Amino acid sequence: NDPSNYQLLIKNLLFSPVAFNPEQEIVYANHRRHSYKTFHDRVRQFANALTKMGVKKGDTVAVMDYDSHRYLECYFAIPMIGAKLHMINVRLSPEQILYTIDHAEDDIILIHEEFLPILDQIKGRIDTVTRYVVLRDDEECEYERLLEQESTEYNFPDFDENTVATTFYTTGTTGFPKGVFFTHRQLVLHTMGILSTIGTNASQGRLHQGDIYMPITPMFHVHAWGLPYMATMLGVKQVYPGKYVPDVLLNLIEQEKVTFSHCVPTILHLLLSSPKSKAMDFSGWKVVIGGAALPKALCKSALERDIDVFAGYGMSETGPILSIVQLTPEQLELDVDQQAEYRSKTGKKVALVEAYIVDEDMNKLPHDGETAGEIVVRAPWLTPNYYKDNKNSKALWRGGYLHTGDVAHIDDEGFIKITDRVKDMIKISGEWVSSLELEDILHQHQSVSEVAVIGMPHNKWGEVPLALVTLKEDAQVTEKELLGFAKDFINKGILAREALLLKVKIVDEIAKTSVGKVDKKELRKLHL
Amino acid sequence: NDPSNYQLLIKNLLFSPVAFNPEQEIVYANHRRHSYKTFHDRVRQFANALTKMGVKKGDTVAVMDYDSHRYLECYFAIPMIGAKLHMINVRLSPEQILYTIDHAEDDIILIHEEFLPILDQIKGRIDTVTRYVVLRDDEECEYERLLEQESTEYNFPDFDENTVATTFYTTGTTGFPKGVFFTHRQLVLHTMGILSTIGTNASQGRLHQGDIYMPITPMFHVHAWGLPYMATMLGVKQVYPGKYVPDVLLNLIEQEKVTFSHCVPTILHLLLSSPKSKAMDFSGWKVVIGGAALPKALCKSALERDIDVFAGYGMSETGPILSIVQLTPEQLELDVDQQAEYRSKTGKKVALVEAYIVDEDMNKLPHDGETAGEIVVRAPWLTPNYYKDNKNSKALWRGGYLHTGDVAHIDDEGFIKITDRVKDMIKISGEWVSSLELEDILHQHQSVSEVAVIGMPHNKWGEVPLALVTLKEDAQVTEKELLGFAKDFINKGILAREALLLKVKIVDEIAKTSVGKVDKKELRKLHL
Amino acid sequence: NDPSNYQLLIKNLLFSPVAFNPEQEIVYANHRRHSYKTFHDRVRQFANALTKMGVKKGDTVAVMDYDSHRYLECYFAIPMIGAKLHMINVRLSPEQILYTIDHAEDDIILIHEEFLPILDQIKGRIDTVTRYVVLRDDEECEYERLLEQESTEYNFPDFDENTVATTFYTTGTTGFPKGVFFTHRQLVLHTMGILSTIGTNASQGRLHQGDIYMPITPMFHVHAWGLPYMATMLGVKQVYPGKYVPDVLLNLIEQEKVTFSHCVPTILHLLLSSPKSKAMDFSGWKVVIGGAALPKALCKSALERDIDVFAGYGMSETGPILSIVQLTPEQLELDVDQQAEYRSKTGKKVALVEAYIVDEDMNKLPHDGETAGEIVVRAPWLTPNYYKDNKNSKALWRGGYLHTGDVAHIDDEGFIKITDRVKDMIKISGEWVSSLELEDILHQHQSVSEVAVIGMPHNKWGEVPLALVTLKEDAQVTEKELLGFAKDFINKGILAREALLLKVKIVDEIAKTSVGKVDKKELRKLHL
Ligand SMILES: CCCCCCCC/C=C\CCCCCCCC(=O)O
Ligand SMILES: CCCCCCCC/C=C\CCCCCCCC(=O)O
Ligand SMILES: CCCCCCCC/C=C\CCCCCCCC(=O)O
Repeated sequence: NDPSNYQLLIKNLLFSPVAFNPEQEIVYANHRRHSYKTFHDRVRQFANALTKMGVKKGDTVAVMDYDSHRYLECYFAIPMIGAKLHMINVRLSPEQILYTIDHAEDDIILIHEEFLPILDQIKGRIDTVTRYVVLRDDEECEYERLLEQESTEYNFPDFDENTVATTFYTTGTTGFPKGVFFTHRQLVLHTMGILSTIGTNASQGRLHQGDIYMPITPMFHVHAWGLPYMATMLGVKQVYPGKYVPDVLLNLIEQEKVTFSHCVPTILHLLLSSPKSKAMDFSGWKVVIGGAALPKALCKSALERDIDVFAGYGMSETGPILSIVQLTPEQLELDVDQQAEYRSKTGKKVALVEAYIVDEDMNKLPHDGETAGEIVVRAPWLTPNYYKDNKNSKALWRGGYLHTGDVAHIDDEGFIKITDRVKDMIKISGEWVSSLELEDILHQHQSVSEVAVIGMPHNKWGEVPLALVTLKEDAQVTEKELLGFAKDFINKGILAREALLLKVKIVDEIAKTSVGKVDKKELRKLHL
Repeated sequence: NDPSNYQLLIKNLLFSPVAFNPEQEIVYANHRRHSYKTFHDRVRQFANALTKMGVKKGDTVAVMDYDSHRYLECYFAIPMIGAKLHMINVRLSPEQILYTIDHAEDDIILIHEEFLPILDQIKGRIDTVTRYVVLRDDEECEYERLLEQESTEYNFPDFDENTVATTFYTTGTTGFPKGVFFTHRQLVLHTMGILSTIGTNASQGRLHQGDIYMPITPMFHVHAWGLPYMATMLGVKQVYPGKYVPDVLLNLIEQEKVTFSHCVPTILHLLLSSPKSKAMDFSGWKVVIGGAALPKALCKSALERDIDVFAGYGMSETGPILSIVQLTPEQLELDVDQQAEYRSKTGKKVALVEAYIVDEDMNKLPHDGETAGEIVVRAPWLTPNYYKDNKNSKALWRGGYLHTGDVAHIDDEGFIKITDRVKDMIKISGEWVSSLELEDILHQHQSVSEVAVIGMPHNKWGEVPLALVTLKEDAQVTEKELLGFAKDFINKGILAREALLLKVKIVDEIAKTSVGKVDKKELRKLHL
Repeated sequence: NDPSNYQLLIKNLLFSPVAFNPEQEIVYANHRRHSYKTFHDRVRQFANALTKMGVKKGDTVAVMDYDSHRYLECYFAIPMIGAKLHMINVRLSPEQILYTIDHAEDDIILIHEEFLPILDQIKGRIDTVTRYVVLRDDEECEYERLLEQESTEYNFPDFDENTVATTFYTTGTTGFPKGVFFTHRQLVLHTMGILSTIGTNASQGRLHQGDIYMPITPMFHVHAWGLPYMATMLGVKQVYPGKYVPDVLLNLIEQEKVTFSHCVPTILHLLLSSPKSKAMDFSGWKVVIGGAALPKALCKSALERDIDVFAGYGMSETGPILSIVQLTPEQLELDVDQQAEYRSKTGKKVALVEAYIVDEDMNKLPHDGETAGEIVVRAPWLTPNYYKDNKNSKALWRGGYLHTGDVAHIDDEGFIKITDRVKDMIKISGEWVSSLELEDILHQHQSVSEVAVIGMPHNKWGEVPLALVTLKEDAQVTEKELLGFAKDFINKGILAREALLLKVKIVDEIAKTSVGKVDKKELRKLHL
């Protein structure tokens, strides 16, 4: 190694941070508190313990627990040693978890006690794993016992910045989960690009060195949006809640004085509706809602409590952060409604992101605010391919750009608004129509609980619209009324307003995926 | 090139910035104003004009003018084409300028009209340069004429991120100027590391997207501390003053509402003493004084006008930025005096900087706040060596660290305070004493104008102190009185307070370098 | 390519065979007959059809049907083009079939009509396959239609002999099926090594150029033991039965005068028990029983009909053929019983096979006829590793030898007799005992239908024996009687004859794998 040749490694985020206070605190909710000095000591102890277990440079260590100090220590100790960190989506079915464990070829597994029953259905079909480390919360944690017998001194190696650091296996539509991976250089660049793009905001949505961080994202998904790295680089106080409960998170916010966090719309809705929330001070909090498509009504309800709500976009192949809503001081003067419409957009692209919209032939459509197409991006922190995949990898990076899979339009100003998914487009004859805009119109009815819209083939206009609706409790309206409910609107293309092809049907129960996302593929299977 | 393999290039700072407003302004003081859209068009036009002139990838283009929009366009167009940008220190002697021109082997030269007389002494000894482009301010600029006949469309090439981008030839003690160079990757990393480290400040010293930038640094020195790149990445309004005049800078500050700038202590003293400054509002301005050793009295005088003054450290081999003073909100409550003492320090190291202090054997002395040693650093933006140099390059990177040449001590908190230079240490017997702390003590006298302290060899205690002083107008005190003036103090090592070895001498005139820095090498030559 | 440098390719088996008669016949049972000239023409036509479909050198084509002329044409046309041939085990569960299809990344799929329902559960989760070719038997086959429109001329390419030719995904104990692959060189060497080792037999078990071949092995398992290649190299008449039915195979044997075949003990038992078999002439037939552990009583019953029965050993990682029973003329004089005992052995190793037996430390135990150990082999036709596997691949080739997984002893003469599996050994205290020898002893009882023996942990003697038995119809004997039934025998180690640790249990139904092999892993799960 040439000392004059600098490698961008994860250890430089921890030992060469923006700020470091040895008496700043790390809090595991109502369980444990220590300082940054103790946190560094524990990272070195964990490196020693891993080295004793026989974890070499190329090895893979799989982690399975909640949000805690242990996960934060794994986010650092494992990559610095040179090993790979495999975050396991504990919400997948045990068959898919077994598939990802086999595909990644883990050597050690750190599994929380509460997830032991899952392992009891899978353990007989695992070959690569040689050690199971059972994580507990009170006193009998094997992780704590392993730490306790190791020294707080360790000389972290210097290797190439292109060595892989993390993998986490997103599940999309392929049939088997696809493994995405990142390197030390990519994570370091992601932390500094996002800190530079949104830490430099004028006044509204900025993360600074006086914030108190607390994740409300599962932290095995996408590195928790890269936020633990950014928060530890800034040397801010961090609070970890463990298992998400709406009324324990509210207590943590009130008592630890959390100012910055991030979640998905469902958790935000659960928090704002909780009985204790009504008697709480929220006007210091800056939640980031980047899970999926922040609704405007939820944004309006969160704005009336004086919460800095804004949306972001990421994809789990992309770092994930690609775009963030940032409001100019001219826009910070509008009323709630216009602000709600601005804050719920996909947002403008962050530093070092290209973000074009193309058609099926990669033609780079104009940014006029109306024309829709699929977003293709280039960024310093994208996965080159899928792990152990060839054809899907080629379909991902087709034409020299990473294909996101979302259909959106971009304003002249730069604001992006995702309209639909590429696979959910209705190919009626010779035009493309979003199926998302139809679902919410049916959702506006007083006797519908959930709407899923798919497309059935039809000889002359190709695949046409078809709506599957589940009615509410003690509500019974025939499909004829529902057909006329949507016909009341105007301003649609093709035949008048697209009326005679709806063919709405009433469904007792709608198939959902393991996580809870509506499964529009098997819906096509059982309806076709 | 692999599209999935991202290269960190300068064109990504311009076309993938943090923010971009096409109607944001670039102002050349009282001469010209255009917008960011026009600025991008002019960058493409300049790329076209350079391509027509025959500037290939490896070529070098030398620039010689003041701070203007033209220099900002050269900071971008030349590196993107692939060529090298050579900034010429217009304050060196024409012999040294000729040496640097010959050493760099420039092909084109862009020289301002006012610097033409300098060229008239040098032009007969230049072989490599084939074109001279004369820059003017009113209407007959050849740069403007070259731009006017070129199209605003250009496809900038994609090359390796390790291609050299800039060189500027620092002059130290070697005898000939030494050429330092940086690459695209290093400049991109410098812009994002500094933006992340000081844009994320809580409240005090932060550069954000609502600032108005105006350099007061020569902009050929060290890339103007990297600040034009950071300011154009943030998409802020920029004001360029041209030739520094104290009362034109004040008018620019008042009228364009500048909030962020950077200079050296002499310019700040000249501004604060100007008659028009007294009737001006300064409480929105955040000058950064990182030239050399911000005095505490100047800091105190600037703090009473409510100016956010803070210091930084750089070296012209180092990017340059290495450390910045950043105050915690606990420290933003002290009175002026304690704040003056905090703001005039060298400061804490920025993100991704290592910054140890070692002895002559590279032993990494402790950080106790008292022990002094030479600072050695590792950072992503340091020159690997000197251009076309071998032995000096080896002396620079000795022991795997870049040697700065400054002697400082570091607190436990992290604050650095530079005490002296390595070459100016007095090697009295077996201990090292700073010669800087003695000079200011003599400066406190009422009849001394300037003090320079060097060291004469002496058999038993080695090199010993020796002070050369120039008296004021109509002041005549013999060296005996001056010897007793310093003896009044206490708390020094060695023989009592170091009294019998001063041997102060009175000098009519003190030799100064070309820029204006006291020349302690020839002072030794004429006194030894 | 150097013409003087010979590459061992599969096309040389077809175009440079031992013998070639253009009027020799290929028979698809009661469906089709053509000659070897037509067969060569059809191979060239299929090469043309595959080239039109866009199958390049690296592509994979997956085949799913019965034993037919189409499978024989796929055994040649696909490898010669350079593509990979993926044989799909149609007897696995559709989940495992989907896993193997995804893992192999097939481009085309040739699937028989009868296997279409299986595809109906899997098709929605397949991404790589772009064409489905439906095979039928009467007139509407898409394979026949694709052939009919292509020319019978094709120039087969010359490539490296180390290019992969076939893959078929064995399923063992890992939890997911493991993919094994072979090259052109390995298949050519396998065909010539086996032809040289058993074609040169003195009189008994020899395949010569006057035989009539007919497979009774699924032909997707292990290349049908490499026998179609050997039979087409010799240019003999070949009969393909399609779907195995006991009374259609007997008709084929009687009418086409088949002399050489190969099956597994179950099919041989089904044939010898069929009502039509009793009135048939069998004294020209040379079935090879190499499926799993030819029983001695079945061998004795097949010997009384004057059938040349002998056993072979293979493993699906090994070519497969490793050993064959070959009788010297001295041994061809013993009565049925001694001949039955000789013919049911694993046999002596074939040409170019090493075949040691080692212990757990790879110590190469002696060949005394009593000492047992695991067989480790070296041969020219073994898979280097598992496809896309690292740790299992290392466990397979541990110590420089391929580990078979079987425990056997070898006589001084050279005869091998497999006693058990490595994973099924009972680790009673400090000795290893085969669990297979116990099962047949219990099977000798008049009121037991099937016995499975596993091992339960026990503190002082480690894992101990445990027998699970299912009783016959209208038979009810308690476990106490069964315990005494086995105690009647003698000559066993450890405690007397291993009596007090049996702990036999009665089970209503025993878990079986997908193919029909007893699942001793889940039996441990539900009993432990
Ligand atoms: C101050 C900067 C810190 C905040 C950065 C913004 C947080 C990122 C929010 C938007 C990106 C959304 C990422 C999640 C999408 C992937 C889906 C998932 O893994 O759950
Ligand atoms: C918001 C960040 C922008 C401000 C960054 C701080 C500016 C840098 C000031 C301290 C570094 C001093 C660099 C000059 C030292 C080299 C000497 C020279 O070339 O003149
Ligand atoms: C004249 C030589 C032709 C006969 C060669 C002998 C045939 C091979 C018989 C013994 C090998 C058994 C191979 C099957 C074991 C693998 C299991 C399977 O795939 O079904």
